[PDB]
Formats: sequence, C-alpha cells, structure tokens
Amino acid sequence: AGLATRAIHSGYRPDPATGAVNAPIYASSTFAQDGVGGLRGGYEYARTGNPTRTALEAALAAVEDAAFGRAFSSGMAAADCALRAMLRPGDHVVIPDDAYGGTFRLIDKVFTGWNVEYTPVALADLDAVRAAIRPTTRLIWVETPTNPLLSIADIAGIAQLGADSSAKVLVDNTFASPALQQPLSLGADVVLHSTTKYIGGHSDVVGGALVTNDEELDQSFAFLQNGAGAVPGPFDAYLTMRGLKTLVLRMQRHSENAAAVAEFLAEHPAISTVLYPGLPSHPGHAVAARQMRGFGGMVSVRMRAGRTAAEQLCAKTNIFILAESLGSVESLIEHPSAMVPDDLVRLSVGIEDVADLLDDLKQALG
Amino acid sequence: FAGLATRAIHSGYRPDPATGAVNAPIYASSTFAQDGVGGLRGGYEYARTGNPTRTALEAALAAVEDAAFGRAFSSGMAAADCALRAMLRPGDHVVIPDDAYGGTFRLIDKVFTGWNVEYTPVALADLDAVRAAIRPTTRLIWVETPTNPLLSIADIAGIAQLGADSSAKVLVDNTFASPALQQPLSLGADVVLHSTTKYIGGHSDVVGGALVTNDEELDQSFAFLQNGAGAVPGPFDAYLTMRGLKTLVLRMQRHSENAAAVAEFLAEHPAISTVLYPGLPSHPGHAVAARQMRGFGGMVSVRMRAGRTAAEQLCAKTNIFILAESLGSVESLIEHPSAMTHGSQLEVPDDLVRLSVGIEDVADLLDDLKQAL
Amino acid sequence: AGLATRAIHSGYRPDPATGAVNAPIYASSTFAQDGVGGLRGGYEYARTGNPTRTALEAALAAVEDAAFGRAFSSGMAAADCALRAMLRPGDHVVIPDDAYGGTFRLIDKVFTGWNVEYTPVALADLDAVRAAIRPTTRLIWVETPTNPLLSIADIAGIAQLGADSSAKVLVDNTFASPALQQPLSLGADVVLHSTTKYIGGHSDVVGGALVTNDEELDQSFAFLQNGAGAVPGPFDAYLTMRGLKTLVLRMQRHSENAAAVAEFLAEHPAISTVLYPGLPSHPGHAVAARQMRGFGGMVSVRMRAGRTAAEQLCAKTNIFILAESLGSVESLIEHPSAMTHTAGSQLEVPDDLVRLSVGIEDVADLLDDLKQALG
Amino acid sequence: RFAGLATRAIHSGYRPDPATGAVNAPIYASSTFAQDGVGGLRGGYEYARTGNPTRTALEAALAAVEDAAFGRAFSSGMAAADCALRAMLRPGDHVVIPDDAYGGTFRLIDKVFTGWNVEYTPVALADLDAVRAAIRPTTRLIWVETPTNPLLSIADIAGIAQLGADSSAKVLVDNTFASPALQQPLSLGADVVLHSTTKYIGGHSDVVGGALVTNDEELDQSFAFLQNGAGAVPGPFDAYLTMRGLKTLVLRMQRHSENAAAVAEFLAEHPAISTVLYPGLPSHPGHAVAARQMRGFGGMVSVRMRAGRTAAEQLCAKTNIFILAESLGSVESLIEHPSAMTGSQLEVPDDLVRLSVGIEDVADLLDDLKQALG
Ligand code: NA
Repeated sequence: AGLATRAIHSGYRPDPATGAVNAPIYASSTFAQDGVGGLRGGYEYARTGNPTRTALEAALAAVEDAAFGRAFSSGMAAADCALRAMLRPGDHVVIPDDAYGGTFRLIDKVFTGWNVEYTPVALADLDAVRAAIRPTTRLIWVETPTNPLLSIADIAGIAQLGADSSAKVLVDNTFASPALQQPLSLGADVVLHSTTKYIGGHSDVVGGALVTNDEELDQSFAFLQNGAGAVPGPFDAYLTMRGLKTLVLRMQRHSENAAAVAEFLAEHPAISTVLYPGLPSHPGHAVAARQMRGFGGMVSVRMRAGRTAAEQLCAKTNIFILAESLGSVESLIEHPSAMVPDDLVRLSVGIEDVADLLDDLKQALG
Repeated sequence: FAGLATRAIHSGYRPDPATGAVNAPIYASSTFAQDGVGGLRGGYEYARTGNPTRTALEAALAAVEDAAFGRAFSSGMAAADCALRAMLRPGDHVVIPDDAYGGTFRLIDKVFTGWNVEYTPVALADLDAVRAAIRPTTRLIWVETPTNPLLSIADIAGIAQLGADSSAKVLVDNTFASPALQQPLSLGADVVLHSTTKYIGGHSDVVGGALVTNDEELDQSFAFLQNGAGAVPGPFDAYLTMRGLKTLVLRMQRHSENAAAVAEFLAEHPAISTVLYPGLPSHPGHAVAARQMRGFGGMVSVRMRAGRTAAEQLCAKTNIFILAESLGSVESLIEHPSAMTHGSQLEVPDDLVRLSVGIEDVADLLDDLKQAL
Repeated sequence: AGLATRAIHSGYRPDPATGAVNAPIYASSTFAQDGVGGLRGGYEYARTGNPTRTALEAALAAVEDAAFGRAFSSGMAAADCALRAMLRPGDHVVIPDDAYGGTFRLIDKVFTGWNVEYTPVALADLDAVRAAIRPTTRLIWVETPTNPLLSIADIAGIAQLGADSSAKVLVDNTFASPALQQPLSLGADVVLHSTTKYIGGHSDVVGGALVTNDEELDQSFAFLQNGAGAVPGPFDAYLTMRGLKTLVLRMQRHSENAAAVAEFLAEHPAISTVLYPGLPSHPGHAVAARQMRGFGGMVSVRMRAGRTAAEQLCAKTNIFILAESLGSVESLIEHPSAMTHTAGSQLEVPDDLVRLSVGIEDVADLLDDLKQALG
Repeated sequence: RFAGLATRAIHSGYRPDPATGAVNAPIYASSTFAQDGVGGLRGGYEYARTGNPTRTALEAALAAVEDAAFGRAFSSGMAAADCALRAMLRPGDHVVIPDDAYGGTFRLIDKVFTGWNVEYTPVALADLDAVRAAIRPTTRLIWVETPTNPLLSIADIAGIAQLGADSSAKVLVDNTFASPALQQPLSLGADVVLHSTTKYIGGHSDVVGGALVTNDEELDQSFAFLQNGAGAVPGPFDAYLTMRGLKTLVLRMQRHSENAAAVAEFLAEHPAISTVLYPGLPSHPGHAVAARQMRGFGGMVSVRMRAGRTAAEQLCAKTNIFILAESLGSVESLIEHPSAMTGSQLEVPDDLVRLSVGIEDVADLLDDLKQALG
C-alpha cells in the first residue's frame, strides 16, 4: 500500500529456491536453456533481459504506480531512448526553456542533426506551450521543478494540451522523485528518471529509467533498450534498488533541511533571491503545492554581489561539497553557469544535521 | 610493455601513486569534488562524462589494439550505435556484411532505416562486390571477420583500400578474433569495435562494448555520444572487463587449440556434413584468414547430415557444452542459430550448430560431442 | 559536528587525485612499493590494511567518538577478536544471562575448551554483577538492550565496577547502534557492533566492528585482525559505509514505527506482554532513558495463546518477513525459542515470544499487517 | 562436471540456475533468507554467516578441484589456518611445523597460540627422520607446506602422511604454492588441505580469501562450527572473484611454470646470481620428491645475489615489469626481498630475492630482469 512499503517489498520477492531477501546480483551475460522447453524464466541474454534488472524495473514501475518500467545505464540513455522511440525525422518536440543541460545538448546538438526540430517554451505559461505545438509536434518534454531554476510546470495542464493535439507528454521527475510527484496520475504518458540522483541517493551509481502505463510505448522502449544496449550492469542495478528502499525517508529529510536552508538564505543579506518551490513568493508555488507531496531538497540562490560572490560561496563551504550532480545524502553545491544567470548558486541539500549545514553556509558567506 | 600479454596486464593502469594499489580501484562515485569552480581533480567532473575506472579500461582496450584512443560502452550494441551515429547522418549509406551479427543487422535495418540511413548487404569476401556496393553517399563500410555463425572471412586490408578510394571509413567488428588474434588498425581499418561481453571479458559475466581508433577526430565524435547519450559502463563491470582482458592472450591460445581439435573430430564424424572453421585449408577464405589472423579462434560451426532434427538433438544432449546464447567464454557453449536467434541477409541453415569452444580439457569436450552425437 | 554529518563526512575525505566523493572499492590484495619498504600511504598487504577498510574504520570510529576502529568479516569475528585480545587461559568473563545466542555459543562451546571461565548474571542487578567478579575476571561482557528480551544494563554503572576491579568493559552496541547510545562516553573500554544489522541497514553485508579509545587495546585487536585474518572484503566494507550514511535517519524512523507497533500490540487481546524499552512499565526504562537518545526498532511480544499462536503470527505476516537477523529497512519477524540451543547458563527464551524488527515501511501498513495476521 | 581438472574447475562448483539458467553463481548479497513457517527453510539457507548460496558454490568448486568431499571458505588464508589449528588442537597439544614456514603461519602459531598453551617444534620437513623425532605423545598435528615460502624447499607428503598415521596425528598441507592444478595432497594421504585463495586460485591479486578441504566429514563439521562460530567468512562478491579466478587456474599455472622455468634458466647463467632455487632444476634439493608429487614445478623462483643485500634491494627497485609488492600467484609478475618484507625459524638470507613469475610474454620478463640486473 504505502509508497515506502512498496519501495521495499514490491519489485523483488524473496527467492523461492533460497529465500534471499534481496535481489541477487546476477553477473551472468547468458543463461542455460533446455533443449525441449527453451528458456528458463524467459531469460536468454543479459542485454535483452536479466534477473537483477527485472527486479529494478519492477520496483521503479511500482513507486510510480506504472504498469511498465525500463532501466538504462544513465538518465541520458533513458532520454535518448525516449526521443528515439517517440520521434522520427520530420518531427518536432516542445522543450522547457530552462531544461537540464544534458537534455538540451542532446536535442540541440544531436537530434537536430537527425532532422528533429524543437521549440523551447516557458512551461509555466500554458498558452505559450500550446502556441509552440505544430502539426509535427509528437512530444512535449516536461521538467518540474526545473534544473536549476526550480520553475514549475502544471503537468495536468500540459497533458491536456498533449491530448488535444496528439502529442505525448514525458515528464522528467528526477528532482521531485517518485516520493514527491507521480506524473502518470496527472496525465503524463511517460516518466523519466536519472536514478543517479535521488533514487540511488548516494552518488555511487549512474543509471536511468523510463516508466509508463502504455504497453506499446513500453515495447518501443524495450526495442531500443535491447537494440542499442544502453543497459545497466547488475551491481549498479542492485545499488539503485538499494537506494530506492530509503527514498521516501530520505526525501522527507531533504525537504525539511531545504526549507530550513531557504529560510536562512531568505534572511541573509548576501543573497538577493531564493529559489525554492516551498516559498509562497516562488513563482509556481501554487502549482507545486497542488502536484507535489513535498517541496524537494534543492535550493538555488542568486547572489547579491554577482558571479564572484557565487564562486567564493562555492569554494568556501566545508560540508557542502563543490561537485556536479545532486540528490545525495551529502550536500553538494555548484555554480551552474560555469559547470543561467552567473550569480546563481545551486544547493543540493543533503540529510546532514541542519545546524551544521546552516553554520557551514554562515561561515562560507562571511 | 612490448608483447601483447604484457600490455594487456600492465598498459591500462599503473599502480596508484597514493596507495600502490596494483588493480584499478572500483570508483563507485558519480561525481567528484572540485577545488574552486572548475578546479578539477585529474580532469574528473561527472562519472558519465569520464571516470577513473572506465579511463583505466579504455587505456587497456586501446593498448591491446595498439590504438591511440579507446571508448568503453555499456554493451557491444551500444558501441555499434555510437559508431553508426558518429559516422552517419540521414541521407548516408553504409555497406554491411550479408551475414552480419544479428543485433547489428537488426539495429541498422529496423532502427536506422527509419532515420533515413540506407544500407546494402554484400559478400565481403568478394572485393568487386564490395566495391560495387559503394555509392556517392556511402560513408561507412562495416566489416566483421570471421562472421557469425558461418565464420566467413573478409580481407580487412583489401576493404580498407576500397574505403580510402571512395572516402568511406572502415569499421571492423573484431569481437570473434579479439585483439589476441587480429589487429585491424594495422591493416588499415579506421575503427575497431568489440563486444567485450565475449572473449575480452571471457567469463560470461559482464556486458560491455568498446571502440578504438587512432583518429583523434573520430574519437572526439564518439566521446560526444558517449557522454551525450550515456550508454556507459559501470565501474564494477569495467573492472570485470579489465580483469577478463588480463588472460585474453592465454585463453585464446587454448581456445584455438581446443577448437582445432573439435573441428578435426567433427570432420571425421559420420553425422557431420560440413565443418566451418578458419583453420581448415578447405574453409573458404582460409588463406585470407592465415594472412590476417595470428590463430584461428575458438568458434566452430557444423552442419548436421541428418538435418534440423539432428541439430536439435545434439544441442539438447551435450553435458559440458552449455546450451545457451553468447560465445567467448571459458565454459564451452552450444547454439542452434535457426531456433535460438531471430531478403536482406543470408538464411542460416536450420541444420547448423554453432560451438563456442572453451578452455576445458579437450578429452572431455570430445567425449561430450561423441556421446551427444 | 552532528552525528548524521559525521556518518557522512568524517571517515573518507574526497580523493585528492580524482575528487571521488565516495571511498573507492580497492580490490587489490597487494600494493606497489618504491624500492624495498618504500610504502605508499602505508599500504603493503590487504589483510594487514587496505584503503577501503581504512575508510570504514575511520567512519566507525567517528560515529562512536572513538579514536580507534577495526572492521571484521562479521560481528562474531569482532567478538572472537575481542575475547582473544583480552583473555587468556585461566581468565574469566562475566556475561549477560540473556546474551545474544551467538556470543553465548562462542564462549560456552569454544572458549571453555581453551580454559576460559564465565559466569552469567542479570546485568540489571549491579550488586550481582559485582558478586560475579573473581580475581581472574578480566572482562565484563555487556549487551543492552539484549537479544531478544530487550533487558537494560546500566553501562556507566558496570563501567564503574570494571574500574574498581581492573576488568575491561565491552558493550555490544548492536541493537541500539551509535545513533542511540554511546557506550565509550559512559565508561565502556570497547564497543562492539554487528554491522550486519542496523549499521549496514539493508540485510546485504555481513560485518563486525570493535571501536575503542585505548591505543594499546586497539593494537591487541590489530594483531588478531591481521594474524587470524577475519577481515571484510572491500565491496562489503563499502556497503557498510553506505548504510552508515543513513543510520541516524533510519533509527529515528525504526524507533517511531516501533513505538507505534508496541502501543498497538499492548492493546491487542492476543498479546499478554510487550517488551519495548520505551514503555514506562518496561523494566529498565529509566536506565534506558538515561543512556539512549531513542528506544530502538525492536519490539518482542508474548502471545496469550502460547507457542502455536507465536508460530501462527510468524507464518501469517505478509509484510514482516519471517527470517533471522534484524535492523533492516524491511520488517523481520521471528520465533526465537526455535533458534535457541543453554539450560542452566542462560535464561530460557519463552516459547510464546515473537521478536519483531520493525522496519521503515509505512506504519499504517505494518499495523494492518499485524492486525490481519493476529486475527 | 566433471573429468579433467580444468573441466571441473569450470563446471563442478555451480550448475546453471534452474529458475533463470544463469551460467555463473549469482552474487547473493543477503544476510538472511525468508522461511515458510518457522524453520521452514528454503534450500536449507537461514543466515548468511552460517551458509549462503554464493559461498556454497565456491566451497563446491574448491572441494571438486582437490577431489575432496568437503570444502570450507574463509575471509583469508590466515583465517583458514586459524580455523584448522583451533579445530584440531586444544591447550596442552603440540604441532610439528616447517622450519621455514610462511611468515603469517609462524607468527600465528608462535605469537598467538603459544599463549593459549599449544606448543610446537619446527623441523626440516625434507628429513623424515627428523619429522618423526619431533613428534610427542601430545602431537596432534603436523603442519606441511611444500614448496615452502620463500626457499621453495620440498616435503614428501606421502612419507609425512605415514608418520602422522603411525602416531595418530592429522596432517595438513598448505597447498597455496603448488595449487590444485599441480599438487593433490589428499591423494597422497593428507587429512586436510589449506589454501590462501588470495594467491593462485583467485589469480589476480584482487580478492583475499582462504579454504580448507577434507574427506573427513567429522573434521569438516569441526571446521563448520568455527566458520560459523567465529565468523571469518567471505563476502559473496569476493567468493565470486575467487570462483572466477579458479576457472583459469589450470591454464594460468601451465604458463606460470613455463615462464618461471625460463626465468630460472636465465638467472642460473647470469653472473649476478649465485644460487637459483626452483623445484624444476635437477640440482634443487628435493627435486625428485617434487617430480614425484607435483604435475609441474610452479611459478615461484627465488635467487641469491652474489653482491649481497644491496644488489637484492637494487634488483627489486629496478624492475619495470615485475612489480615490487608482497603477495604472489598473480597474472602480473611480482618481486620482493623477503628478509625485509615477507632461533625458532630458518633465517631467510638477506641476499635473497623472491620472484613470483606471472603470465606476461617471457621475452619481456627476461629483458626486464637483464636491464634490472645491469
Ligand atoms: Na546487512
């Protein structure tokens, strides 16, 4: 029933042969068959399907209340599979005007070379999103909150627009995670995760996922999953599943720490603007409150005194680690314009003691 | 650093300065602390883009192909996908084998054709036919030798020259021969692909692929899609692949010796009509194979005189050869391609059985085949 | 500063060479040297010491405010090191009368063979613990809360006894974990963990730990760690470090869930007694409140209808998993009398008793699960 | 499954999974196992320390390769050793040991077990009269290594087996150096065999582990008790690497022997070297015993340096392919100076260099030594 219970129990059942409570790590690329009966348990070749990956996919689908899940070697590999499944030459995709840099690079630098067209739009503006839809638009790419601005898109709003013009709607739910948002229950066709971030939760596994309720779409994902082979190894799939078992607990403490950080930096005179979906003054706050169970562990701030203040905050923290990525138990900090306005610093607030995080920020700010 | 066994062990990772660790550590870190914004440690910033275990692996792979550049991927097919997309755009054409690896044929035909890439399959053994397949739009010639499962041979130098002459790149998928038996960059290939799943890993426990090249520009174009599409290996698997590669040379020698003994036995056996093995003087392309390969490999295929039934029975009744997909493993494997794999390619005969001969004691392998037959 | 912060940051600093934020898994048994004995970072052979294990030891030490940490292949291996380091033939150990079955079996079955004597005692009775001390008593073996009865021992109180008689005091701090109890701040000489339980947290790594401030005792431990070689591999060490990083967060939820499960069972008519340190009426509650930051994730209950009802509860849960071990994110249930061997030297585990390791699943679910399972 | 040793090492430890057909033993990272009703075990598994599926597969593999009925794996060679000694000895008992034992074995016996009132006597194992004369009424164990570290001296396993039978004393052989691929001590009357699987069996210097195998079901049960009771148990990833390494043991050992024989030949002709120790050399003390009981003469060569301790140090410093590091039995060549690295034991001469010859191309290893010797 509950999501924490599902993250722990839903996708791997203790083995019949040994009772092993955890999905074993099947470091096998191939599988014995029976000359009369053929495959055992449907397994033939690891790329196509393997037991550990099946467990992961079953858990990923479970926590998004999806019928189907697919796991990939990276969040970008999931995005690549989604783009390639749902677009062809001559098609168009609407994208966010502030999407994840890797997504933008992929679409602008790769897919445009393969005769896919795209228009970025401020997703908060539903009339703007609708105007950006052409006869050739097959796909609407939604991110919410966005990386790094934490801007909000009305998933339900956009799904309606998708339905109205026969465009599919994908929601990249990395930041929010299954613990905070369920885009399928709001109308999305497909949900994408970089499991590298919150689901893994420990900065130790690169991975990705696609989940959906649409069986034809799942089969189209599977075709590219097997065919172009951007698939996770079993130790990594195991680590991902491991992380997922604590996601709900973790995202609660991320969100509580992140509110405390945003409140501190709201009052701190070096900071001009705090970007956090929990704040009533944040644009999109109301939309966030309706579609999110909690407001996430991400906080971005714009520094009063500009780029140089931003660089110096990033270099002076002793708990927040200056590094790319986000969604880890250890707080991370970066300067996105370098690594977006150049005075913006992005904070992935971890699960450390809050008094420590607030003291680290105070001393770093001077 | 001079011989290939030596390089395979020593070239890919030097013992750590800070600890002296003799093996590449498994860096299960997705990200990497910086000193000031963009003050990278050792060039590392985000594991998809680059990471220390995968760098070690890429060094080892480049070294055993005597290549300046190596790229590792989550699978052989991810390596194929990256190459195709790096070297082709809509409108372009690729010459491929008429008996290509099935996953390669499926990707080009069922995926890339819908991205306005065109192809022509050819008997690669016939250089006039290969030449005649090249269009003004041909940017790529895709070579596999030996091919799967007929073990047909292509003249990698002869095909390099046809590529040079029409400004098409030549990729050689060297999975079957491995770096131990065949070095296609030395013969004029632009790029070599492996499935490291097979012989390089050698133990049927890590899926992975590789691209290697001496062309800096081409390496940069693969890097772009490596990072961009993120079909990247994890560090445990990258480690397994490297560990696998440290015995490649030794394993392949025993693989070839065992395969030659199996080929010999099956050539004398009443139930077999045809033995396909690159080392037999009567194998088509044997003399090419002899010129470009150091040994003739661990794959043997046969056609059963009594047809599909005989082939099915053999695969069912082995007790040491394992009925399974894949090849290149220390344990012998057996497949009936017509039953176990899925106009434009050659039809694999339904009386054909493919043997991946492993490193077991040869007497036991021969006795297994004898009783199975 | 804060313990959750320390669990995250204290025992591995991001790598100078690469910045890697996590302790790399160094699968190397050996280490290159710069001319003979020119060691690199002090490494020479994995069993003696290796980088991943050093990181784990540094984390383990940090979370208990200990200067020294040593990791082993299991909690039992940590226990065997501790006993072999601190005892010799003819020495004696005072032990809990309801100790963890593995500790008792190792002492009663193996060490008695090697001429070490023991006396079990009710650790809650400080006069009885003191009475059990002989001139040959070199060690007092404290466990709190106990497995499976959850009895409480006054650590500071026992530590004073050890000091008075020159006997070292070890606390098996497994159940409580570092998040809830800090025995070295209370006078223990050594703290033991099975990191197989709460610290790993995910039932996926078997491991043990001995932490201490006494550099001489740590060197005795190191001698046996190296010499008898019950050492963890580096993937396992990494998993244990990984679990540790969310211990503080998880223990909080185990303790909340467990409070709820205990109150629930306490009013259920199938249950005759609830054993939970948090309950005011639990013997040792005031002692536990003094020394523990929270009351833990374990609850044991006695069934009004006897052994058969206990077996039927264990068989009927669909969320609690019927399996040994404890301190996992998944709720585990068991019937401990069925794994006990003891008569006369250890308290009898009642056959109507069910032990529950309450996980971090949604509490409503877990209560629904007990409710349907009880009938 | 089943005939030749290379076949067994591949096929005997795990049959492909009935549920999935997985060709390799899965890594079961589970400390516990669900039951069907209380005591209703699945496959007999209940708690990983006591038994777990990946360890079971490794123990089957280890047993099969020594033609043993019973296998036990441990977290290191030294944990295998500590288990053996605690299983077979009690205070007041005595063990006869080699006078040039592996340094860890000697340290555990002399520095740990003497304090638990176990006594020992070191003896030249090659001299069967001296082994015999070392045996007391309290002698319950004779501890045999052959070849010995690092002098590569030989002991007559069968002959020492008969001395043990004569005096009701169990015989254990540390078969680490020879490995199952070259020496089968149970076939020669040993009661138990021990390995550091860290060395040849794993092969790749990437997994610490040990093993005890036996045909004696009673002995196995005494080891099981302490495996479980003391818990020096391997993790399942490490167990997996050990099983994977074992899959190429027979193949690697053949090369290691060929490479080492050539390294011995080269060194014997080289004027910087006064003595070459290699079991395969006709003039090696114990060569005909070694020829009798070993299928090949192994990967280890030790040499003494004419110019003494300093030339030993210099050779160890100057190799570029042989890596200066402890341990042995790796696909990469290793070199060490045991007197610096590693009256109750034979002094290892300070001029001695121990070479663990790997599977690199022989011509590169000879060139490496030739340039390092100057
Ligand atoms: Na665990």
